[PDB]
Amino acid sequence: LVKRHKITNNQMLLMRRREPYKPTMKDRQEIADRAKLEEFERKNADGLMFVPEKALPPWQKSLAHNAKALGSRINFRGFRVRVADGQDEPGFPTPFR
Amino acid sequence: VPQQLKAYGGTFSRSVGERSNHLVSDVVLQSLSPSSTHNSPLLSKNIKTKTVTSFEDMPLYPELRSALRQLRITTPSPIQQSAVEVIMQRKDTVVAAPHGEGKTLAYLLPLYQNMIKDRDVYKIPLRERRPRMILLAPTRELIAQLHHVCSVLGEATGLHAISFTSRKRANHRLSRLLKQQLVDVMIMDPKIVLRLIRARRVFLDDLRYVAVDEADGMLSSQHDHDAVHLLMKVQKRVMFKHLWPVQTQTVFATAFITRKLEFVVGKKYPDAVTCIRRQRMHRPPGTLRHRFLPVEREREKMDTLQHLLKKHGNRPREILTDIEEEQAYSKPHYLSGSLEELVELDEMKERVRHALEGVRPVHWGHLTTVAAPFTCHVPRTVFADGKRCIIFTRGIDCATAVYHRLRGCGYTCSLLHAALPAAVRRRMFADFASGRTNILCSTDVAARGLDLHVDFVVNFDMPTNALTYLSRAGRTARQGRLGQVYSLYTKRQGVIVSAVRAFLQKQLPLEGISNWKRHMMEPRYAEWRTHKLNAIARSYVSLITQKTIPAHLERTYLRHNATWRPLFHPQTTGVHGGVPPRQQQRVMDAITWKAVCFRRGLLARRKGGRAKFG
Amino acid sequence: NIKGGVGSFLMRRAAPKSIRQKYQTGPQFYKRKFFQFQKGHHRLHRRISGVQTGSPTHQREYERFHHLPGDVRTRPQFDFTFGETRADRVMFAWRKRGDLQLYQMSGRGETFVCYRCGYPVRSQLVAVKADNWDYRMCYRCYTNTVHRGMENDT
RNA sequence: UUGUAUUAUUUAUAUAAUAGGUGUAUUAUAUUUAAAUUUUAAAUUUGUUGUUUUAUAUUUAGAUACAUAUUUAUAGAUUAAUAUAUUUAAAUAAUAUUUUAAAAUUUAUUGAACUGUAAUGUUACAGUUGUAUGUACCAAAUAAAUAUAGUAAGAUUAUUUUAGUUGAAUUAAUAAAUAAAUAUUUAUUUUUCUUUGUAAAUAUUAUGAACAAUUUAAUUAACUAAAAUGUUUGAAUAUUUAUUUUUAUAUUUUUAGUAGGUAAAUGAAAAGUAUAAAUGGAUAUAACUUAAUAUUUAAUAUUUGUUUAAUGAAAAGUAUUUUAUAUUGUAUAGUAUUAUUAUAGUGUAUAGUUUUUUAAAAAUAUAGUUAAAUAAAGUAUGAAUUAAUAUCAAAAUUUUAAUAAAAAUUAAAAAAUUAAAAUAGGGCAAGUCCUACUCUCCUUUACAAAGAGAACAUUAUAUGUAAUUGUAUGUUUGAUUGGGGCAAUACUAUAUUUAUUUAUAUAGCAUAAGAACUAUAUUCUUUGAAAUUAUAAAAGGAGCAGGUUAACAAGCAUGUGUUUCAUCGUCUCGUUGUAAAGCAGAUUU
Ligand SMILES: Nc1ncnc2c1ncn2[C@@H]1O[C@H](COP(=O)(O)OP(=O)(O)O)[C@@H](O)[C@H]1O
Ligand SMILES: [Mg+2]
Ligand SMILES: [Zn+2]
Repeated sequence: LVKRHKITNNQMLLMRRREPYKPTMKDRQEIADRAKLEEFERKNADGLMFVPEKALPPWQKSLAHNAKALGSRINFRGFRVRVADGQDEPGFPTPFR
Repeated sequence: VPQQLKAYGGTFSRSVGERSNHLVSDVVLQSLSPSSTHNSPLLSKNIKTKTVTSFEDMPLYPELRSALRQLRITTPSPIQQSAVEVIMQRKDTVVAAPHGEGKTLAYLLPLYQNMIKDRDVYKIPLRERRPRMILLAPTRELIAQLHHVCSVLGEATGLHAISFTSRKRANHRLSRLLKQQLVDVMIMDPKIVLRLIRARRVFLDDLRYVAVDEADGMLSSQHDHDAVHLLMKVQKRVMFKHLWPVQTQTVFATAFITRKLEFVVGKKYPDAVTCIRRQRMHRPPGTLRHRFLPVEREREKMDTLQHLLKKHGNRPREILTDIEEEQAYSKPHYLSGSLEELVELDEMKERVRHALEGVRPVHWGHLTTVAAPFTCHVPRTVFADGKRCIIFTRGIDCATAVYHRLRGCGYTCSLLHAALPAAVRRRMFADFASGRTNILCSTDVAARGLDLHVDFVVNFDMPTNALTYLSRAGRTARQGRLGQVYSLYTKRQGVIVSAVRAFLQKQLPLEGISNWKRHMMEPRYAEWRTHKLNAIARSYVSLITQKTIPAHLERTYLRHNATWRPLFHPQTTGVHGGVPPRQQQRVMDAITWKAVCFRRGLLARRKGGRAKFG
Repeated sequence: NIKGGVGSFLMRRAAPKSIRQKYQTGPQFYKRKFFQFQKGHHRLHRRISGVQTGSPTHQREYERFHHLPGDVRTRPQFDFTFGETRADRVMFAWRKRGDLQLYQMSGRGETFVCYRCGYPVRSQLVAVKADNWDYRMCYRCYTNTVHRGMENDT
């Protein structure tokens, strides 16, 4: 059904849209998409930070830890396991790289 | 007895947004009608159709003008007219053209102009592993063709372009190439480009141009979305702020525009211009003839193929002895000839080329030209009487089977499919291109954007979708060269062949077609409603104009010939005949009362005036 | 036999069989293929309606269609009410605007087909071409033709 | 019943003086100062209707997702696996899930008094079925059952409300920020003149357009009042060129007062939740599926008992034969009736063996040209279909979304009785024609699959296999289970070759023990040609759909001869139109 509303004057009777100052559905989608794109670009303004092992999502953290388990128990620098699930290479130099 | 009132007996299609809602994008085309374009995320925003009708009007460097003079290009195709302006304006662009309007030049020449501008005016330096332009193409043959078309431009303009494919030591060879020669353009598969990026053999620091030659396949799952991932990496690079501002632009050349391509481009590059001519989009050229040959059984297909080859002049070598048969099966038999010999059988040379290739003037809006010589990495070094042919099969096994069968029969054939080793594949393609073999048995490998001289295309297995069929058809019907496509079909492809035949007969686009009879028969409720409204209006017009009816019949005539009567629940028409069950309930109540009375009377008559007693 | 399958809805795109029909460049002489009616109508005919606000002694019938522009706002040249009741029921006739002449009848409405729009039209205003009643024309296209100046060229 | 066994629970429509006139009296509808307003509801219809269906009325019957978790009390993850476990919570609870209705099918059983055969009214044969039919719906009948009730439909009980968007979303299928819409619950005080509905969790989500054109541009409202909207002069008249006459104010929606929580959809009792016990409205509410009752049709149809010429069984009735007149028993059928109507076996011929109103007419049924009888109203009795409906819809005109007594304008429509089908009501998207597809049906060489059987192994009944056959039966036009791209020999380096830049190989790598969870960095452990046919095969009344403004047409005929289509020509000749605004068949209700 249509959401009826308590009126405060005949202007509300003549009114069709409850919020005239609000963009229509298509303009809302356009504005939301533009805002999300701008926020994403602002987030990505800096390079892709190479987060450590402990900061990876739950489905990569344990795999990386198991891959590098032996090196953790036997400590010697220069040991890196070339896992597959790690973060993808960005392609350009970054401040964190 | 069961029901005596129906509005629409058949059932409508579940599809809502389009005719082919259920089909995947990479199997069906997308309707380009404005009604669909309105909801489309790409075709609605920006579409460029105005044209500049001369390269002289186009701002081009003398180097580019000399390059196109060498290529023999003198008049711009409408696609080039529409696309050069926007690519020079440096906007992400989607060029569409019906398989042979010059998309390669359309998206290459402006990009080379921009690269020259960057190198000279802006003086952007050239680094070792940071190329200016990345060009993407699916097949190795297309990669080589693009490498040739880019090498001519590079030799003309001082730029450098490389290309790489699968080899023995792929990693070593590619790394050696990168170490040795710094490059401006790299034509390579997106998979290899991603390999290089992940192994940080190449960098996007100085990359400014991305070009895709087959956007449909590249952005579809048919190629693993490698191009999509590469483009997302490019977008990340553009977003990156600490490096010098590079407004990387993407060009997508696509003979088809599908749901996948349009959605990807619309949702990633919102400010993407589109260059399409809906009137000639998704249709074969006008200089292409079609012949759909039915076969009683799959066995007759080989005989039909032999008949077609003999008719077009690829006569076999008659075998009459065991040694001859053995050598025919074992060793290849290349053809030989020369231009002078063919003539007996450089304006004069160009005229001979026109006559041999069937070139005819290309009739555009208000100007005409003649198709330029093909752009392939293997020139036609050998000429033979027989007409060039290409036979597309269902798969690798069918391709090799047809190849061996023709060789045994006596024809000279080449084979092309992925499973062949690198050397054999190169040799086969080189043979066919140079003309030492006038018949090429292949699969869809060669159907994706190859500029090669083929007089006709045989489909040894009729395609089930418009995409592959139209690509194979366009392989032969170039700018203005005459082309012919035969298609050997069976009972299985009846629906698709009938649909394509009707569409080609009345010259309307193959926007949605399939091999499923239910899909091609059942309408979509709103479309059926529109057609029914038009039909009712036409019937009303005919009744008004021709017939005159009395007052006591006006009501019935208008009800049954001039009124639009909407269905009850189109989603359940297959169950309730498109009529309310309540009205159906009343109708069946009355009819059942009448039928019960009639049955009682009939029983009385048959038993002697009394049913129980008789 | 290899029996295929193709829906009529697919072929309906090419229903027009001429430039005039496909691209509506000229008057549609009972050969219009595609019609655009209102979203709620069921009888599928255009309506050129009038309004009455009093008896004939205060509002003449031709004044009913006074909300529409064109010749209808001018007093008709010929009135056929006082004398007799013509069989066709035409009660008013306007001055010939070229070879076209406009008539108004005292009936609920005659559902004719106009050769310019091509749509069935139900109204009392009918424009006839060079006195030939076989070619009727609705008031909308009559007014448009007069405005464009194509009175003698339709 | 050694507690009306106990405890709770439920419960009937037999029954009837009710009033002698508040509104009008030339026609529009409750509130009496006269006017104005007024002329169904629910579901269906997503092209939102004028489509579709239901409702006579009274009373009653009638449908289930737990709106809430107080001390004993203690709750991780994680790998394919081994294993690893640096490292923050919590109210352990389950049982449910509208309602009516599928052509149903399944199990078990009966029926040959009807009907259809064979036998000579009776006997025998019956639902993988006997001979069109098998006891007044033949996909029979009886008994049991709640099938994917879903991708049929309908119904669905609680007024006075207190917060966001009203046409978006749409990419199948390898390393890509994000579906949106609606609803429910919930979250964030970031600075700039003003203003601004962003986000999360959760539930659901086919209401469905074909062309052309253009485009990197175009049914809602608290009351009172207020209130701003709305027929001549580039001609005419005239004579042989001259005349004529070419702003306002005001009327219906830019406001207050008063009511009154707040910006609209999750019922209310302190009286069995009893200590309460003589004056508790505990008024706490389903317009259409149930049951009963009262009406309309209805002053109705129907009924109407003044005249008789003639069977002696039995199945069949059981209607109280007072004592009807060896043992046992005498009268009063069937079709739902005291009905169309003799049940006839035998058998006989003069028993008068005894219930059919009414004072006309229409209509209806019977009854000396050519190829006149019978059935009335009225007295009396008294059904049935039907029934949303206000005391009702004269008529015309005009119009609105399909008949539109729906709307508006205009106009003027008396009451009763009889007759008359003119309109509406009384099931109907149908008829013909052309195309297309499918079904039924036929056939066999392929597919599945029966059952049955032959043969085989082991020693007249079986077990184990079963390639034949049947083809009863079910199928037999969605091929992306494809194609492409990936090709050990990383790294640094060298050499040769090259279809005018490909191709190929190789030199370098052992070993090393004190600082204690550890630092984006590396392409090295080794795939280079699957020489199609799966998909059972095929032929020509009914069903669905389209078109009816057909289909075809750089043609036709056998290189040549020839315009297309049509206007009702002519005995080859030729006029006219046309190049589509042209040409098949149909054009009926
Ligand atoms: N203005 C032009 N004039 C003549 N030929 C052209 C022109 N533009 C491109 N071509 C030629 O026409 C052929 C097809 O060009 P191509 O770009 O490969 O087709 P596609 O657009 O499908 O990729 C090629 O031989 C090409 O050289
Ligand atoms: Mg191309
Ligand atoms: Zn018109």
